[PDB]
Amino acid sequence: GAMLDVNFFDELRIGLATAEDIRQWSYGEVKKPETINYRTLKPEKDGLFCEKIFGPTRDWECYCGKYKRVRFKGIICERCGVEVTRAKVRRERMGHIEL
Amino acid sequence: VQELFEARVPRGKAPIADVTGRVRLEDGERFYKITIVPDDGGEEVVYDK
Amino acid sequence: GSLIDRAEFEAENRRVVAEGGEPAAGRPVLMGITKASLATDSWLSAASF
Amino acid sequence: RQAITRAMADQARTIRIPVHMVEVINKLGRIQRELLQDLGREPTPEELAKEMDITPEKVLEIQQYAREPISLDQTIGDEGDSQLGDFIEDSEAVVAVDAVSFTLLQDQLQSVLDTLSEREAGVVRLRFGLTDGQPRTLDEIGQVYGVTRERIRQIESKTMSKLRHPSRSQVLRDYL
Amino acid sequence: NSVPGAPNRVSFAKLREPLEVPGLLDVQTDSFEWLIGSPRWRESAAERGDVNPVGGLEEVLYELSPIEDFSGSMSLSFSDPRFDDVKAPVDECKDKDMTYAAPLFVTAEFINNNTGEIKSQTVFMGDFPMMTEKGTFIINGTERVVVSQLVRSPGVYFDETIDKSTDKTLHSVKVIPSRGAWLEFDVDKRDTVGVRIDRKRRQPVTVLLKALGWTSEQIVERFGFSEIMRSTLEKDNTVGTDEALLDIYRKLRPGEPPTKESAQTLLENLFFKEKRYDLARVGRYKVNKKLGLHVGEPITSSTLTEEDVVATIEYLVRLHEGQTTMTVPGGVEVPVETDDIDHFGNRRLRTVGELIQNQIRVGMSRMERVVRERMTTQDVEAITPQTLINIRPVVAAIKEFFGTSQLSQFMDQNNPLSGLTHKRRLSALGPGGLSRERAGLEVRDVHPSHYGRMCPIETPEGPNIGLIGSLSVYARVNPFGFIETPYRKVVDGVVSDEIVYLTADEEDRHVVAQANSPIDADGRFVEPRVLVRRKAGEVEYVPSSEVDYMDVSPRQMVSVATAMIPFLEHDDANRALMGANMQRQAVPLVRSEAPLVGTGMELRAAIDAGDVVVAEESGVIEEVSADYITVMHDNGTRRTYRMRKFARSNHGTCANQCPIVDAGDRVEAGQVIADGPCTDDGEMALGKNLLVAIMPWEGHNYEDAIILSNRLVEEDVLTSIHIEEHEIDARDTKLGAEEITRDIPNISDEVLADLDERGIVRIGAEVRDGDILVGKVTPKGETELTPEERLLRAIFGEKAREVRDTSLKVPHGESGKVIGIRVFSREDEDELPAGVNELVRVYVAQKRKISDGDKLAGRHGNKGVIGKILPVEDMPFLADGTPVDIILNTHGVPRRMNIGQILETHLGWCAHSGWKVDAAKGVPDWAARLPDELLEAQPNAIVSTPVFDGAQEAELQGLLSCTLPNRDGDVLVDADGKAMLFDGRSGEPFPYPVTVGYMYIMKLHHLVDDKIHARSTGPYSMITQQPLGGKAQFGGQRFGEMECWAMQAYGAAYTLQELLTIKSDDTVGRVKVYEAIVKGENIPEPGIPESFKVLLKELQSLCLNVEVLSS
Amino acid sequence: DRVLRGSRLGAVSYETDRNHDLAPRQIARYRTDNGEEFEVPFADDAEIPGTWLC
Amino acid sequence: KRLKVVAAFQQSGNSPMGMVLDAVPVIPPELRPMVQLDGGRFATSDLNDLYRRVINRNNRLKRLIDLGAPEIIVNNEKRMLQESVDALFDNGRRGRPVTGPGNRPLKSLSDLLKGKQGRFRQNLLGKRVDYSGRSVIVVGPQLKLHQCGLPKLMALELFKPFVMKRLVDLNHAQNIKSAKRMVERQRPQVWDVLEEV
Ligand SMILES: C/C(=C\[C@H](C)CCCCC(=O)O)[C@@H]1O[C@@H]2C=C[C@@H]1OC(=O)\C=C/C=C\C=C\[C@H]1O[C@@H]3C[C@H]1O[C@@H](/C=C/C[C@H]1O[C@H](C[C@H](O)[C@H]1C)[C@@H](O)[C@@H](O)/C=C/CC/C=C/C2)[C@@H]3C
Ligand SMILES: [Zn+2]
Repeated sequence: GAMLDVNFFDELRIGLATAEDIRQWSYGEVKKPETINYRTLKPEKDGLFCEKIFGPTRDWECYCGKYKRVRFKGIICERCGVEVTRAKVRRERMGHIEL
Repeated sequence: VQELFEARVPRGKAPIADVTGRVRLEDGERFYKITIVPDDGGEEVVYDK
Repeated sequence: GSLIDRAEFEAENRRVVAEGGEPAAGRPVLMGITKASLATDSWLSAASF
Repeated sequence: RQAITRAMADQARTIRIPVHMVEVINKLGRIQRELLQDLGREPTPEELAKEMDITPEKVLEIQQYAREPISLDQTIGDEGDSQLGDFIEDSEAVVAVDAVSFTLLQDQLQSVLDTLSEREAGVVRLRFGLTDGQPRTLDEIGQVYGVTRERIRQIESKTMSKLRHPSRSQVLRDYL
Repeated sequence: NSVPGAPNRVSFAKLREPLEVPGLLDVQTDSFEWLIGSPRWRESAAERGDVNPVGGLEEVLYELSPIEDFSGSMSLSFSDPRFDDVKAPVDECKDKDMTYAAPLFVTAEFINNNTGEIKSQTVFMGDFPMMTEKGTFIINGTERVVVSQLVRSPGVYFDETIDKSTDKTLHSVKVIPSRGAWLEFDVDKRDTVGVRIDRKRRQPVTVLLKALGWTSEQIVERFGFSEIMRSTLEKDNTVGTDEALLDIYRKLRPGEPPTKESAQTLLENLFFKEKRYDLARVGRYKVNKKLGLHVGEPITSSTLTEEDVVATIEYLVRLHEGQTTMTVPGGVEVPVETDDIDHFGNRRLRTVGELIQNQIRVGMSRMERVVRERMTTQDVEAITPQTLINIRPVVAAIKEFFGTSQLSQFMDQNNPLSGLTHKRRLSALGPGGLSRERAGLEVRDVHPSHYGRMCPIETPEGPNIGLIGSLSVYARVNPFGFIETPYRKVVDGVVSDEIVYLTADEEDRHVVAQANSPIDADGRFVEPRVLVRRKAGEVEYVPSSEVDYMDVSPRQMVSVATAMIPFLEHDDANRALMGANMQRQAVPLVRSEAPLVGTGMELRAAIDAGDVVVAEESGVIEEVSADYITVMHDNGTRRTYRMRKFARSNHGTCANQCPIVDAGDRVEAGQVIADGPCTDDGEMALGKNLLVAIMPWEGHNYEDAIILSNRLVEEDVLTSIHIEEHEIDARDTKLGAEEITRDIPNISDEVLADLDERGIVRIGAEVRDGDILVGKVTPKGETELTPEERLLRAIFGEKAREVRDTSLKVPHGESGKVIGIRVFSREDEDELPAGVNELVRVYVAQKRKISDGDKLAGRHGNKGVIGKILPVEDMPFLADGTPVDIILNTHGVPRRMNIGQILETHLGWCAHSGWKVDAAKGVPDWAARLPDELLEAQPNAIVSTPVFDGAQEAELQGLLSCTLPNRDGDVLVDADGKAMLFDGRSGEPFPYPVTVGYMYIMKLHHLVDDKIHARSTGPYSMITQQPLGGKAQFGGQRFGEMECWAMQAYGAAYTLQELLTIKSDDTVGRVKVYEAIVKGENIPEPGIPESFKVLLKELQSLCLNVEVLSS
Repeated sequence: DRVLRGSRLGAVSYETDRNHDLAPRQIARYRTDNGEEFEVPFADDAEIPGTWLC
Repeated sequence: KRLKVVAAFQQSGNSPMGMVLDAVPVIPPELRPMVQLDGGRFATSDLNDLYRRVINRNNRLKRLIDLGAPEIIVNNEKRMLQESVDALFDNGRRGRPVTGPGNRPLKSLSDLLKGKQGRFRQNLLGKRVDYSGRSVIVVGPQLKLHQCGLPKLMALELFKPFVMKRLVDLNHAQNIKSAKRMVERQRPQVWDVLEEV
């Protein structure tokens, strides 16, 4: 049903989620047990905090700084790979592990 | 009050009658015994413990 | 052995006296309040309790 | 023993440190502990820098890198009912009085810029990038105005001389 | 008496006492001096048990040594603990935040067995913290106090239950050790004695007996009479010792294949090999006294024995037999009865010495495992004890015991009474003790073996009631950890003066008389029938030939702070509890006047709390000032005592110490030489003496409210000084280093006037909430600007100013002067933590008056906030023009059973005006048993009614009848104790006489300025987006579940939608609400909460498909 | 010995959220081995890589 | 008792294959943040250790399978991964709970919901609110029944944006910024505005 939550709801269906739903929710597969670079304090690539998977930390900024304002929005940096948008999508995007 | 709203079986569980009629009282060894004679063709209900 | 509401069960007797008639026999039960609130119709109010 | 030590140095810490820095951290700890046992006094950073033949600022950098993080799910108070994560102020949020002050500042700046003419306000907004994100340069405004950049620059200088008047400054002074 | 600088405080005490009060910090001090092994403890133990002088460290080092390898070819042993001098004195440690300590030294000895070499080295064991003069520890500059703990002692605890199905008695036993395994010999619904070992239930007694190697013949011989034992020996269904051993091994082990050498060693490892089962000397004494095994043998071989196990089974089966006494062969007879777990013969007191010894032992075990590890991997003929020992687990165990453990508490000090009763405190809960949910209803009760060992009145009244109490006055701790109490022994009806300290079991063996029994001034009793206490706490009368013990004094059964309540014997117990709790929360005022009517326990409880400068050695005063006194001793030497002018206590109260001797006087050894925080001429003084009337006045003193005159605000009667500190630290960062400076960006020159050149404030600048204390600036880094900011900076010409300002602003609702600036640095080589460059502390101090809302209380639990401070002239005055000061309420007295306040009021008026009993024709009949020099007293005289032996009611009537006039011929108070007040507001007299007198009230630490709070919009939480909590941050109040239930029950729904969406979680709703309020528009319609969105994401992350549907 | 003031490692700006114009952009269609299709919108002047991590 | 769950799986459009798990999902990082404090000190959120244990053991199992190992090592590694995922979903359910430093059991995913400290009874039903206050009470016997007293030092903080708008409207301040600074300095006209608001 709804996914942008316009406060017009009539049901709330729970259900037992399959692997085909799990790998449909997720944006990128996490594959390394790293969180943050120890020296520059940036989120690591392919870690549990990766900006390609979960979105950017800075508002309308990619990882390599090639696109840094609102005129480049909704695109993906062809070098770094972070979709340039607001930084509040790190609260809503999920990842997954392939066992 | 808490045992009433939770509908547990109580501590001092007093049995009640199940039919009209007279009783067969017994003062047993350390615990009594009560049997109720029905006014119809039924078996007399026994309350032992 | 499944506890269902008096309204929902009696409406299901209305649906089953037609299309081949037999009644599901039921006897009324009295359940405590933790047992009653958990078997509600909403899984959100029950899980929050 | 090599596989055990390498794998422990890789996957011991929540923030991953490369193995050479973990080696110098372990050496620093063993050196400080042995000098404490043989000395009876916990040594100085310059003593440890003397013993490991490095600089004291490198010793302080290593002892700052060696600190492992804390967990947000510990009991802060006397009785255990309060996590640490319930008492950390989120400084990256919105202060919610400066946002509405920013909105009123935009409206006040609109009124002040609209008290001038059309060419001046248009050149100023294109110069400082108000209607759009990117500020147009002097060549861009001379292109969009059908002139040279020198006339644009003279207009810019005259308008900046105009806007420092107290009649156009007494309302905007309290906004900084 | 018998204190050389005492004020003459005349007492109403009728009966002499033999024993003076012992030193109140003796429990703390003597336990620590036991742990160290100090020579004072050495000579005391030589006086009282000279067989074995053993310290705590010596006992731990001797239970550790020797330490060998598995082969037994090399051994490392320990010897001779020995301390050094302390590294820094007390005040320097409190200044520079160092911990008061001293190093440990140990003579270690490594012995090789084959060739044979001993190696003696002096291993530095660690830095050991040392106790101060007053029984407090200093950790990191703070001051700490270790609280004692109550636990149940090891031994055997036989006890019975009913089964409520067959209604037969099912006895049991729990052989609970210290650091071991358990074992229980129950009796089931049948008669098969179950031997559940380590909580693995089955296997009747023949399993353990033939497992021990006992044959059926010997089982028949020792257990022949018992029908239960012969029924189990027929229902054993197992013959053979190995047949029992395989069952024991397969049930206790399971998951390991049995063999005939493992079961041979498993049982001998569990209960006899002392490396895994060591019930202590307490447990050995308890078991050998319970069963009667050995009597005169000294306590050694701290593990069990098969003799003790079969004695336990024999005692259990004779207890179920219903016998009276049993003699096990080989020992003296003993009575056969069940045991209690709340009797004070079974609850020992783990004090501070045993508490530190436990942590040292648990550090030494982890050191021992490392030492015995590296005694093999290191090469032989190459090791040394300096290379063997790693002292890091011992020093970490000590550090983790003192810092951050719930029995090592931060010492509170708002008055010396609260310091003194923060020590001497018994708590039943802690590490190794029961929690508050495991706390049953039975453990909170007052067992009748608490008489004189623990106070029944003084306890907290929250959820922790009964679990925390305090020691009594004369009580003393046993060597084993029990609690001893004195008793005067009476021989043949002749009360002697020998004093015998008795624990609970011996207190049960004899009978014990009453304190205020009528002795005939010879040792003989007046009446033949005396009240007495029997064995089980029964209270009977008795012929006086049977009485063999007598109490030392009344007030023996009561604590320190409860013995400071006058007329305790008239109050209730709950209001006395509230009075004893609220007596210690008093604040120190500026004047601190001594109370008129008190008990005798102010002088001793003040000079024993250590917060009064006491002259160590006698002599004459050379020089006094407000800082230092130099006495001149009898032989040449002098001695400076430094005062403490305005030190900050541990809770923000003042700690003044003014001197009370002049420059010519002669002091003796022990004389009080300077007052403390809450003292006046040596004794305690927690408040002021205030005139009070007991009428209800116009609803302002309604339902426990108190009104006051304006004279207390004017003359500074009630005024405390509070001192707070603020702390900031300039440290390094990633982008650079923060600096403390005057140049703060985007700031005016108006706030930069009070700041001096190095950035911090001057001394004496009166500050308000929001002013700059320390001017600190951070390197901001690189940020992009908004175009409005860019063109505004272009318009005014001002630069970027690339460093961000983060100063130390004084928080909301605080003011006062600035006392002192203690600023550390790195360049001046101070011990700063790693990464810090400059530490600085600023001390702000305010002088709070009294105010409506502040909490006041008397000494009988009559609390109440200040309702309204009246002016002086609209306050009901007497017939002399004297206005009253406070006005209490009538309706709170008779329904709370605390008329001790009315008796204290009457006797206070008598003590203020002063009396003269006219014995012109003989001493009158009321005062025939009064002492001399109480027939007359001067005005403003002090008196002292002790706790349970004081001023009688008839003597109060007689004193109140003859009450000599003020200045004119004017007896303002008649014989009832009442006066005819005039209404200060209307003008007419009140038509009925009203009780007046001089009460004593104290100002508690519940002031308004620490409670009033508000919030418009402050900070927010991190994970969820709710506002924060508490007055320390800005924070908002909690609108919990029950208030949501009330808002639902009103039918008011829109307010619930408000408070649950657009004030807490609507992240885009809050700023729209603020903008709509400021611009003046209607409030917008709310949206969904972020906490619900977080709930949805967690449910999606638990592999649960949650799809929200439109239709 | 300070105040608990946290900050996530990242800055929050606020500019004009306008959707009426953006930069022009292409869409590349990437394909894995197991019959999957993916769309990644790159910009117009962008060297589209021949492989991609999907 | 069996027909309950069998008819539950039969009636709906559900499949029983989702009780085993072939792909674990990851919660977003802003609900388990790594926030740095003032002064470089960092704070994890206690789920990163469980996630890192699962990631470590999964990578090691993949390497063991591709390397070619005897059955003992691979079976022990698979039971290790199974125990790690079970500890992630509910720590302390089966066997010993996974403890971190200081012998404290880690806060798993189910512990964000269970008991009193969960989302339900702590943050969903009752929240901290704004525009609030707290103080001690006294008896006010001159008031009428519908009235209450209020300290002005507290009502000045409750009614701050109302009084900000009102004293901007009466030309006592040029804009909202100087009005807020005027409230913070508590100038002697803000009470005369406070009575009206
Ligand atoms: C609940 C508790 C202690 C409470 C925090 C304080 C006492 C509660 C009783 C009461 O409500 O009055 C238990 O205390 C210990 C074992 C575990 C428990 O601690 C707990 O589980 C809770 C905390 C354990 C260690 C805390 C260390 C730090 O917490 C803060 C700083 C450090 O120490 C604490 C200092 C407490 C001193 C208190 O002292 C009391 C008055 C005030 O409540 C406090 C000033 C005085 O009445 C004093 O006489 C009472 C002392 C308690 C007796 C010893 C009990 C054993 C302060 C609160
Ligand atoms: Zn990039």
